[PDB]
Amino acid sequence: PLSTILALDLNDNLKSLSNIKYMFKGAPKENPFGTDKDVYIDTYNLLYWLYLGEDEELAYPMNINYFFTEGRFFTIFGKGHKYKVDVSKFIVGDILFFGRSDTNIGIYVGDGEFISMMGKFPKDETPIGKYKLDDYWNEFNGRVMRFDEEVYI
Amino acid sequence: GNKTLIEPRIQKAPNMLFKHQGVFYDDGTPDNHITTLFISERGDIRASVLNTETQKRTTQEMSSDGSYRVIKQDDDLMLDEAQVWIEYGISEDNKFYIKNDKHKFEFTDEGIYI
Amino acid sequence: GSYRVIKQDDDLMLDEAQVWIEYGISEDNKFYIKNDKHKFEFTDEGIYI
Repeated sequence: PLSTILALDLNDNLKSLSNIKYMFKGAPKENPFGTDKDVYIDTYNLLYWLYLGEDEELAYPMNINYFFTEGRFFTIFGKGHKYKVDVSKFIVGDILFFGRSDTNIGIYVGDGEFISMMGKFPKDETPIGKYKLDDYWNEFNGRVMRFDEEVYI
Repeated sequence: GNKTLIEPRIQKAPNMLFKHQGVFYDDGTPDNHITTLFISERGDIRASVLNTETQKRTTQEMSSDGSYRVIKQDDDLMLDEAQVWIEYGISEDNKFYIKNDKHKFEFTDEGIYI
Repeated sequence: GSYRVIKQDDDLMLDEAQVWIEYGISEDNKFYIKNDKHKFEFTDEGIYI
Protein backbone atom coordinates (compact mmCIF):
# COMPACT_ATOMS: atom_id res chain seq x y z
CA PRO A 1 0.00 0.00 0.00
CA LEU A 2 0.96 3.67 -0.28
CA SER A 3 0.70 4.49 3.42
CA THR A 4 2.64 1.42 4.52
CA ILE A 5 5.43 2.03 2.01
CA LEU A 6 5.67 5.68 3.06
CA ALA A 7 5.83 4.70 6.74
CA LEU A 8 8.55 2.14 6.02
CA ASP A 9 10.55 4.72 4.04
CA LEU A 10 10.21 7.24 6.87
CA ASN A 11 11.34 4.60 9.38
CA ASP A 12 14.36 3.71 7.24
CA ASN A 13 15.30 7.39 6.81
CA LEU A 14 14.39 8.42 10.37
CA LYS A 15 18.01 8.60 11.50
CA SER A 16 19.08 10.85 8.59
CA LEU A 17 16.21 13.35 9.17
CA SER A 18 17.83 15.05 12.18
CA ASN A 19 17.72 18.38 10.35
CA ILE A 20 13.95 18.55 10.96
CA LYS A 21 13.11 20.22 14.28
CA TYR A 22 10.03 20.41 16.49
CA MET A 23 7.71 23.39 16.90
CA PHE A 24 4.09 23.90 17.91
CA LYS A 25 2.71 25.02 14.53
CA GLY A 26 5.70 25.07 12.22
CA ALA A 27 4.41 25.67 8.68
CA PRO A 28 7.54 26.40 6.62
CA LYS A 29 7.36 27.05 2.91
CA GLU A 30 10.50 25.00 2.16
CA ASN A 31 10.34 21.24 1.71
CA PRO A 32 12.40 19.54 4.46
CA PHE A 33 13.51 16.65 2.26
CA GLY A 34 14.66 18.94 -0.57
CA THR A 35 17.00 20.98 1.65
CA ASP A 36 20.02 20.23 3.85
CA LYS A 37 19.13 23.26 6.02
CA ASP A 38 17.37 22.73 9.33
CA VAL A 39 13.67 23.53 9.46
CA TYR A 40 10.99 23.49 12.16
CA ILE A 41 8.04 21.26 11.23
CA ASP A 42 5.16 19.79 13.26
CA THR A 43 3.47 16.42 12.76
CA TYR A 44 0.66 17.68 10.51
CA ASN A 45 3.04 19.52 8.20
CA LEU A 46 5.39 16.52 8.26
CA LEU A 47 2.61 14.21 7.03
CA TYR A 48 1.71 16.79 4.39
CA TRP A 49 5.26 16.93 3.06
CA LEU A 50 5.54 13.15 3.21
CA TYR A 51 2.40 12.62 1.15
CA LEU A 52 3.23 15.50 -1.21
CA GLY A 53 6.36 13.73 -2.47
CA GLU A 54 4.25 11.27 -4.47
CA ASP A 55 1.33 12.18 -6.75
CA GLU A 56 -1.12 12.91 -3.91
CA GLU A 57 -1.38 16.55 -2.84
CA LEU A 58 -3.89 16.85 0.04
CA ALA A 59 -4.15 20.45 1.32
CA TYR A 60 -2.24 22.92 3.46
CA PRO A 61 -1.76 23.40 6.48
CA MET A 62 -3.86 20.22 7.01
CA ASN A 63 -5.20 21.11 10.46
CA ILE A 64 -7.63 18.99 12.49
CA ASN A 65 -10.56 20.24 10.35
CA TYR A 66 -9.07 18.32 7.40
CA PHE A 67 -10.13 14.92 8.77
CA PHE A 68 -13.73 16.01 9.39
CA THR A 69 -15.17 16.66 5.93
CA GLU A 70 -12.52 16.05 3.26
CA GLY A 71 -13.43 12.35 3.01
CA ARG A 72 -9.81 11.26 2.68
CA PHE A 73 -10.01 9.01 5.77
CA PHE A 74 -12.34 6.44 7.33
CA THR A 75 -12.24 5.88 11.07
CA ILE A 76 -11.04 2.54 12.45
CA PHE A 77 -11.64 3.12 16.19
CA GLY A 78 -13.68 5.92 17.76
CA LYS A 79 -12.62 8.28 20.51
CA GLY A 80 -13.54 7.59 24.13
CA HIS A 81 -12.61 3.91 24.53
CA LYS A 82 -9.10 2.65 25.15
CA TYR A 83 -8.28 -1.06 24.91
CA LYS A 84 -4.72 -2.32 25.20
CA VAL A 85 -5.38 -5.80 23.76
CA ASP A 86 -6.72 -4.50 20.41
CA VAL A 87 -3.51 -2.55 19.69
CA SER A 88 -1.96 -5.63 18.07
CA LYS A 89 -4.60 -5.62 15.31
CA PHE A 90 -3.35 -2.24 14.03
CA ILE A 91 -1.22 -1.98 10.88
CA VAL A 92 1.70 0.21 9.84
CA GLY A 93 0.65 3.58 8.42
CA ASP A 94 -2.36 4.14 10.69
CA ILE A 95 -2.50 7.65 12.13
CA LEU A 96 -2.41 7.84 15.94
CA PHE A 97 -3.96 10.84 17.68
CA PHE A 98 -2.78 12.31 20.99
CA GLY A 99 -4.13 14.80 23.51
CA ARG A 100 -7.56 15.63 24.81
CA SER A 101 -8.19 18.30 22.12
CA ASP A 102 -6.28 16.70 19.21
CA THR A 103 -3.09 18.53 20.18
CA ASN A 104 -0.75 16.15 18.31
CA ILE A 105 -0.86 13.09 16.06
CA GLY A 106 1.47 10.24 15.13
CA ILE A 107 2.15 7.45 12.64
CA TYR A 108 2.05 3.87 13.86
CA VAL A 109 4.94 1.46 13.22
CA GLY A 110 5.07 -2.16 14.23
CA ASP A 111 6.49 -3.71 17.39
CA GLY A 112 4.27 -1.45 19.50
CA GLU A 113 5.90 1.88 18.60
CA PHE A 114 4.98 5.17 16.92
CA ILE A 115 6.77 8.04 15.18
CA SER A 116 6.18 11.58 16.44
CA MET A 117 7.90 14.72 17.72
CA MET A 118 7.88 15.24 21.50
CA GLY A 119 9.44 18.08 23.45
CA LYS A 120 8.80 21.13 25.56
CA PHE A 121 6.22 23.52 24.13
CA PRO A 122 8.20 26.74 23.42
CA LYS A 123 9.98 25.58 20.26
CA ASP A 124 12.07 22.67 21.46
CA GLU A 125 15.33 21.86 19.70
CA THR A 126 14.74 18.11 19.91
CA PRO A 127 14.71 16.44 16.46
CA ILE A 128 12.21 13.87 15.20
CA GLY A 129 12.41 10.54 17.00
CA LYS A 130 10.63 7.27 17.75
CA TYR A 131 9.28 6.46 21.23
CA LYS A 132 7.72 3.40 22.85
CA LEU A 133 3.94 3.29 23.11
CA ASP A 134 3.94 2.11 26.74
CA ASP A 135 4.52 5.49 28.38
CA TYR A 136 2.40 7.43 25.88
CA TRP A 137 -0.48 4.92 25.96
CA ASN A 138 -2.25 7.00 28.62
CA GLU A 139 -2.68 9.95 26.21
CA PHE A 140 -3.77 7.93 23.15
CA ASN A 141 -7.52 8.81 23.21
CA GLY A 142 -8.49 5.77 21.10
CA ARG A 143 -8.95 7.66 17.81
CA VAL A 144 -7.47 5.88 14.77
CA MET A 145 -7.79 6.62 11.04
CA ARG A 146 -6.67 5.12 7.73
CA PHE A 147 -6.02 6.29 4.16
CA ASP A 148 -7.79 5.52 0.90
CA GLU A 149 -6.71 6.75 -2.55
CA GLU A 150 -8.30 4.48 -5.17
CA VAL A 151 -11.87 5.75 -4.92
CA TYR A 152 -11.20 9.43 -4.09
CA ILE A 153 -11.90 11.65 -7.15
CA GLY B 1 -21.45 16.01 18.04
CA ASN B 2 -21.80 14.92 14.40
CA LYS B 3 -18.34 16.05 13.26
CA THR B 4 -19.46 19.57 12.29
CA LEU B 5 -17.96 22.96 13.13
CA ILE B 6 -19.93 25.28 15.39
CA GLU B 7 -20.05 28.32 13.14
CA PRO B 8 -20.56 31.66 14.92
CA ARG B 9 -23.77 33.39 13.85
CA ILE B 10 -22.06 36.79 13.54
CA GLN B 11 -18.66 36.97 11.86
CA LYS B 12 -18.04 40.71 12.39
CA ALA B 13 -15.51 41.44 15.10
CA PRO B 14 -16.88 42.79 18.42
CA ASN B 15 -15.76 45.82 20.43
CA MET B 16 -15.41 45.39 24.19
CA LEU B 17 -15.20 47.89 27.03
CA PHE B 18 -15.18 47.79 30.85
CA LYS B 19 -16.69 51.06 32.02
CA HIS B 20 -16.40 51.85 35.73
CA GLN B 21 -18.10 54.60 37.72
CA GLY B 22 -20.12 55.32 40.85
CA VAL B 23 -22.05 57.97 42.79
CA PHE B 24 -20.51 58.35 46.26
CA TYR B 25 -18.50 56.56 48.94
CA ASP B 26 -17.97 56.61 52.71
CA ASP B 27 -15.90 59.80 52.53
CA GLY B 28 -19.09 61.62 51.49
CA THR B 29 -17.65 63.38 48.46
CA PRO B 30 -19.37 62.83 45.06
CA ASP B 31 -17.79 60.15 42.91
CA ASN B 32 -16.52 61.44 39.56
CA HIS B 33 -13.72 59.05 38.54
CA ILE B 34 -14.42 57.29 35.23
CA THR B 35 -12.18 54.62 33.70
CA THR B 36 -12.58 52.34 30.69
CA LEU B 37 -10.86 49.41 28.99
CA PHE B 38 -12.26 49.91 25.50
CA ILE B 39 -11.26 47.56 22.68
CA SER B 40 -12.19 48.41 19.10
CA GLU B 41 -13.13 46.18 16.19
CA ARG B 42 -9.83 47.04 14.46
CA GLY B 43 -7.78 45.67 17.37
CA ASP B 44 -7.09 48.94 19.18
CA ILE B 45 -6.74 48.94 22.98
CA ARG B 46 -7.43 52.03 25.12
CA ALA B 47 -7.03 52.08 28.91
CA SER B 48 -8.10 55.47 30.26
CA VAL B 49 -8.78 57.18 33.59
CA LEU B 50 -11.05 60.22 33.64
CA ASN B 51 -12.29 62.88 36.04
CA THR B 52 -15.17 64.52 34.19
CA GLU B 53 -15.98 67.37 36.60
CA THR B 54 -12.36 68.55 36.73
CA GLN B 55 -11.84 68.04 32.96
CA LYS B 56 -8.77 65.80 33.26
CA ARG B 57 -7.87 62.53 31.51
CA THR B 58 -4.93 60.15 31.11
CA THR B 59 -5.14 57.55 28.32
CA GLN B 60 -2.94 54.62 27.31
CA GLU B 61 -3.79 53.93 23.66
CA MET B 62 -2.77 51.17 21.26
CA SER B 63 -3.39 51.55 17.53
CA SER B 64 -4.21 48.78 15.07
CA ASP B 65 -1.00 49.56 13.18
CA GLY B 66 0.86 48.92 16.46
CA SER B 67 1.55 52.38 17.93
CA TYR B 68 2.23 52.60 21.65
CA ARG B 69 0.98 55.95 22.95
CA VAL B 70 0.25 57.37 26.41
CA ILE B 71 -1.47 60.76 26.59
CA LYS B 72 -2.24 62.95 29.61
CA GLN B 73 -4.60 65.94 29.49
CA ASP B 74 -5.34 68.70 32.01
CA ASP B 75 -8.21 70.75 30.54
CA ASP B 76 -9.93 68.61 27.86
CA LEU B 77 -11.38 65.10 28.07
CA MET B 78 -11.48 64.62 24.29
CA LEU B 79 -8.16 63.79 22.66
CA ASP B 80 -8.87 66.29 19.87
CA GLU B 81 -8.06 69.98 20.40
CA ALA B 82 -5.93 69.61 23.53
CA GLN B 83 -3.83 72.60 24.64
CA VAL B 84 -1.92 71.31 27.70
CA TRP B 85 -0.82 67.72 27.27
CA ILE B 86 2.16 65.38 27.22
CA GLU B 87 2.72 62.30 25.07
CA TYR B 88 5.34 59.52 24.88
CA GLY B 89 5.49 56.17 23.13
CA ILE B 90 5.97 54.57 19.73
CA SER B 91 4.39 56.18 16.66
CA GLU B 92 3.09 54.28 13.64
CA ASP B 93 6.61 54.82 12.28
CA ASN B 94 9.57 53.34 14.19
CA LYS B 95 10.44 56.41 16.27
CA PHE B 96 10.58 56.64 20.08
CA TYR B 97 9.62 60.13 21.24
CA ILE B 98 8.51 62.33 24.11
CA LYS B 99 6.59 65.43 23.01
CA ASN B 100 4.60 68.23 24.62
CA ASP B 101 3.61 71.81 23.78
CA LYS B 102 7.31 72.66 23.64
CA HIS B 103 9.64 71.00 21.13
CA LYS B 104 9.94 67.24 21.61
CA PHE B 105 12.67 64.76 22.51
CA GLU B 106 12.95 62.10 19.79
CA PHE B 107 15.12 58.99 19.44
CA THR B 108 15.17 57.84 15.82
CA ASP B 109 16.56 54.44 14.80
CA GLU B 110 19.88 56.30 14.34
CA GLY B 111 21.08 59.31 16.33
CA ILE B 112 19.52 61.61 18.91
CA TYR B 113 17.48 64.66 17.87
CA ILE B 114 15.60 67.37 19.76
CA GLY C 1 -3.91 60.35 35.87
CA SER C 2 -0.29 59.50 36.75
CA TYR C 3 1.44 56.84 34.67
CA ARG C 4 3.98 55.02 36.83
CA VAL C 5 5.91 51.76 36.51
CA ILE C 6 7.89 50.57 39.55
CA LYS C 7 10.29 47.63 39.91
CA GLN C 8 11.53 46.35 43.27
CA ASP C 9 14.23 43.83 44.18
CA ASP C 10 14.03 43.35 47.98
CA ASP C 11 10.58 44.58 49.12
CA LEU C 12 7.10 43.62 47.93
CA MET C 13 5.43 46.66 49.50
CA LEU C 14 5.82 49.92 47.59
CA ASP C 15 6.59 51.76 50.83
CA GLU C 16 10.15 51.74 52.21
CA ALA C 17 11.91 50.41 49.10
CA GLN C 18 15.72 50.67 48.95
CA VAL C 19 16.60 49.28 45.49
CA TRP C 20 14.07 50.31 42.87
CA ILE C 21 13.60 52.09 39.56
CA GLU C 22 10.67 54.21 38.40
CA TYR C 23 9.62 55.91 35.13
CA GLY C 24 6.40 57.46 33.91
CA ILE C 25 4.22 60.54 34.26
CA SER C 26 3.76 62.13 37.69
CA GLU C 27 0.59 63.87 38.86
CA ASP C 28 2.29 67.01 37.50
CA ASN C 29 3.15 67.16 33.78
CA LYS C 30 6.74 65.92 34.01
CA PHE C 31 8.24 62.88 32.26
CA TYR C 32 10.99 61.34 34.38
CA ILE C 33 13.18 58.32 35.05
CA LYS C 34 14.41 58.08 38.64
CA ASN C 35 16.25 55.58 40.84
CA ASP C 36 18.40 55.66 43.97
CA LYS C 37 20.83 57.89 42.10
CA HIS C 38 19.79 61.31 40.77
CA LYS C 39 17.03 61.13 38.16
CA PHE C 40 16.64 62.00 34.48
CA GLU C 41 13.73 64.41 34.02
CA PHE C 42 12.13 65.98 30.93
CA THR C 43 10.04 68.98 31.94
CA ASP C 44 7.62 70.66 29.52
CA GLU C 45 10.59 72.92 28.63
CA GLY C 46 14.26 71.95 28.65
CA ILE C 47 16.22 68.91 29.81
CA TYR C 48 17.37 68.55 33.43
CA ILE C 49 19.27 65.90 35.36
